Amino acid sequence: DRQTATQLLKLAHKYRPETKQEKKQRLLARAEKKAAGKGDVPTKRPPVLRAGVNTVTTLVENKKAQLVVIAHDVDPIELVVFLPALCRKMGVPYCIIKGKARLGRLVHRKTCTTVAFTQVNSEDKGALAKLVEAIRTNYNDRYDEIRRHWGGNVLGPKSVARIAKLEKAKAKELA
Amino acid sequence: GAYKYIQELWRKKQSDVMRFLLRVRCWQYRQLSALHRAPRPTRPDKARRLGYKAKQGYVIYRIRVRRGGRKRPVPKGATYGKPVHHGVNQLKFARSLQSVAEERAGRHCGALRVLNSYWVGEDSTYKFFEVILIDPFHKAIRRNPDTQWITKPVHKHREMRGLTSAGRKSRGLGKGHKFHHTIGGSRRAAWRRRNTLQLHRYR
Amino acid sequence: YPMAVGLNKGHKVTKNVSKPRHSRRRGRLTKHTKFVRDMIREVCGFAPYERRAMELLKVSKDKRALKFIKKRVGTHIRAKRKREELSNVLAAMRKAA
Amino acid sequence: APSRNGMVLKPHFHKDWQRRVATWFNQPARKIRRRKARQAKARRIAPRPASGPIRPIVRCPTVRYHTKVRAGRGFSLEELRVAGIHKKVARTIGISVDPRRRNKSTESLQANVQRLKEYRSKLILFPRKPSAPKKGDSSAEELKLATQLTGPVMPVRNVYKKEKARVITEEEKNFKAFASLRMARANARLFGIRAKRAKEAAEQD
RNA sequence: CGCGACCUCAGAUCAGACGUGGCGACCCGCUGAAUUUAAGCAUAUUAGUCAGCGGAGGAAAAGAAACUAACCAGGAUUCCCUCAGUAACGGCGAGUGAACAGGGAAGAGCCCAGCGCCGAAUCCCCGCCCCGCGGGGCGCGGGACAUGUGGCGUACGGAAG
RNA sequence: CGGCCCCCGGCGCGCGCCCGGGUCUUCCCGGAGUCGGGUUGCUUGGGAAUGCAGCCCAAAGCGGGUGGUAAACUCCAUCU
Ligand SMILES: [Mg+2]
Ligand SMILES: [Mg+2]
Ligand SMILES: [Mg+2]
Repeated sequence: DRQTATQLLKLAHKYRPETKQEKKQRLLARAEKKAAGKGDVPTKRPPVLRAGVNTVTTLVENKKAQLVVIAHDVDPIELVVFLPALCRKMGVPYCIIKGKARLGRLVHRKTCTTVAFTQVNSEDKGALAKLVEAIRTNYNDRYDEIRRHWGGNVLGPKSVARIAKLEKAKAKELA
Repeated sequence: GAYKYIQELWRKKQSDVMRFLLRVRCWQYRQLSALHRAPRPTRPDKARRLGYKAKQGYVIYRIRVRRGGRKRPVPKGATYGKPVHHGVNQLKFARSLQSVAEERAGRHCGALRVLNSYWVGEDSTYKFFEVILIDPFHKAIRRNPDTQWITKPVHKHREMRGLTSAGRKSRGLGKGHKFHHTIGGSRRAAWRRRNTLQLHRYR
Repeated sequence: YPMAVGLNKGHKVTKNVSKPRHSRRRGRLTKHTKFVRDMIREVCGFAPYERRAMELLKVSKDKRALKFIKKRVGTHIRAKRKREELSNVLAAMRKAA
Repeated sequence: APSRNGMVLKPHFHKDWQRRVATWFNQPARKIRRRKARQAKARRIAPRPASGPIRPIVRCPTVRYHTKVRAGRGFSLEELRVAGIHKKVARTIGISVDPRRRNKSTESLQANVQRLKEYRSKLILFPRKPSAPKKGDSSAEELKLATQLTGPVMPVRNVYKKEKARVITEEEKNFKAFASLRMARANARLFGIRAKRAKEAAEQD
């Protein structure tokens, strides 16, 4: 639902990946201070979110990811269909978001089909841990039932209306 | 990580998931043209194990081929020869259908060079193949010296000569005791060497 | 007393023992790949010929069950390895319950 | 069409054979052509030897030929490994490498290893500008010739043993006969059968 | 109802490129007879040749083993001499008929997808410049491609840390 | 043989790129409507089917292919 998905993108917004504009200056600030002080470790932890099906699958089956946002409208759906079944087995929480265009704008691209959460900030772990029980209630714990749930198979409205009109005639037959 | 799962999921194409989306789109493919330019590969693992990369210059076409063997194009089934040549209706066309499918893809686009292709659905009448093509004159292809081989002019129209892995299966060549009907060069290059009279000068 | 014909044949030379050529270790299971194929037989399922096979292999008999896999998958030597891996699905479904 | 006592013949001239005829009138014209493809290659290279790299000692297959020694393709990894030289450095030394060859004998393994160390001790390299790692002074006093011929260390050299003279002793003029062939020839073919009758008396109880 | 994204697609005398046809001796992919021979004729032979059709190049095709072998084992392809008119095929008739060792010519090997690893570390296009001839860039700033995966180290002779 | 004019392959100043090898330990390791089987045509010396092609069925992972008489059992060889 969109209230959780807006809270999720609020959390993922400050973990935005590096763009080529800020990649120019980030290699400057590393190099101007190394030219001035030679820092042995200036930044111990730059945190970021990963992107890409082929990168996420490496993180889940190594159990390095902490929450796997997964998209909805992948055109060859077999690119993604294994991944909910796999996050159950490695126990990583996953959530299906609406629209692969919208999480593609997080990573400054068009479509990106998956992102992952590995190292959140420890002061903002408490926002990631807030909605993660709201998520693995809905996806991981329900896996015995969401694997059973068939889809489709409803007739069209011009043909289910004549179903109801036969049932009302059967309802008018009895009383 | 991803593509090993996509491979193994594809290799079971009778299970209820996979035989659904192999025919929810075999319908969708059937409604289009005989050949149609796909914007992106419909199975990106199998394209890239056949030589595809996702950059400017490569292009996929899915094209359609009508299934079945060939009928001998002869008026009223009258072939006018000895009775071993009354073969109107059991004739089988010794080159493959995928090699036919690559052939009428690189024929429409003669500015394009063809690498190879793969299978994306079959109905009872039509059979659908995605054919991958390469523009020899784009600078992402004309640089990158591990790609410069195809822009070298001996590779003009590779399937009309039978050079791709779909098409080279029909020539019957390879090493072995099972394949030395073509043990020099090609099939008729063996025949010319077996049937030449090699009379020397002092004989 | 070495000789050319018989049961101890040939010029008697000494063996060079060595670690085998690497391409001969080709179809091993390599446990990570065992994980991938076993993760995918529960997202995807069984083929329609082999769900009909295990409904003979639990009740009807096995000899008519192998003669069924003899016909659909090709050879005899492929039909037994398919049959004993269906009986191990049928054991893990029933006998681990 | 036949006649008196002669041969019955199958000439294969029932096919249009005048089109596929190959007459060798250019064959002196090509023998003087591929001499020039060797001479203008030999001076083209270097003082590096003509007729290419060094080949192994290789014994032929197929019982008719298994008693002789042939030059092979490449020395291979097992034989390169013991000699100490790297598998990709070996072909700029002048040593051909055939990685698909196997060693399953040890006598022929050590033969090509002895061959390959013998080569390197009669090889002189040229450092570019004279630093010379693993190489010494002036180049073997200008290397005693320039360029070799048709094989470096005479690659066939099919050699046999002397085995001069013995005295015919007892147990040697007594035993190892024709009968030892015929009995060993029979024991190879009655081997699987007699091990089947042996199972039959084991299930006899 | 409007707006934004993305996917699928359109249009244009868009900017910049490309393909077409010829020649066809040799070469590559298919298609393909009959005369003739068998003293007749159907299977066979002629012949996978003639004609038909499509693609190239200065050569093409092949080519680094899902090989040959069966013993003391050879080691990509192509060409020659043999094997050999032989094993085999065939109204077992007419006829047809390869290969492996062996001797030579020539000799040269390699790369990717995948599995992981590196903050996409990669490419195209435009603009002004370092500074240049006969124009191609490594250097600078913008627009795209690209995570549905570009680039690096890697390929079964093992590889990586 | 000489003299003329142009064109070409390769020594040395300035760009560009630049840690390999051995031993051990740990981890990685592969191409699917494909192989294969059926049947049906063609082809081949290839014969209980050498090759190819259609249609149907359709894999495995100490697996797979080959080992020239169909099959079951087994061992070994060889290739990937
Ligand atoms: Mg594009
Ligand atoms: Mg003569
Ligand atoms: Mg030309």
